[PDB]
Amino acid sequence: ASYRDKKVMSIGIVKELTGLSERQIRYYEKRSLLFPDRTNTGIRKYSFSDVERLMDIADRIEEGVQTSEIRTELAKKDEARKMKE
Amino acid sequence: ASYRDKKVMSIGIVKELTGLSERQIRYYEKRSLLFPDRTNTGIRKYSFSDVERLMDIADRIEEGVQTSEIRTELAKKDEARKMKE
DNA sequence: CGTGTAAGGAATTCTGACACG
DNA sequence: CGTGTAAGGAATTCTGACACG
Repeated sequence: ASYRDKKVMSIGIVKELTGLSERQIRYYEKRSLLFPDRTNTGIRKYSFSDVERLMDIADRIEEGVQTSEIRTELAKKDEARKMKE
Repeated sequence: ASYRDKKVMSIGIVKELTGLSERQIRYYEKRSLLFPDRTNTGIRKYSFSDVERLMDIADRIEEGVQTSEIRTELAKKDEARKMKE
């Protein structure tokens, strides 16, 4: 849970965990699909929940959904999550 | 659980999480107190369980226990863990 | 014993560009 | 649209040494 949301992995490990390239991972963030934190030196840090978020994103893109559509879906899920709490 | 044991953090994040220097973290490993994995390029990777292991180590060292004594205690705990499973 | 620092080398990540389309 | 690559710069980690004790 806390382990799941703590931003502690750099992009290289995420790449290995998701099978996504750095290009893809940074692009999804650029498309406001996820929000990694940044060390004070500019290095992006991801949590396990981010990794899972990235895999769901990749799956949707596989089924032919544009990032914009994915952003809408993600927004609903995020809102929904705030409800179950 | 799986999140807890997956080796995914590099030493910089561990330092920030434990408050230990790189010197201390690498030394404890050298004293066979923990076993981080290594990327194929030589970079040590730690899991959340490692981070907690490191904090317990630091606490024992605080109470004046030598690394050798800590290694014995850790060995028992590891053996005990294999029992509760 | 345990931990601090200086020192160069290797590896990682960063951004913006060029490319295809 | 989404993703690949080349390109230099900044930041990270690595090991072994010197230091105190």
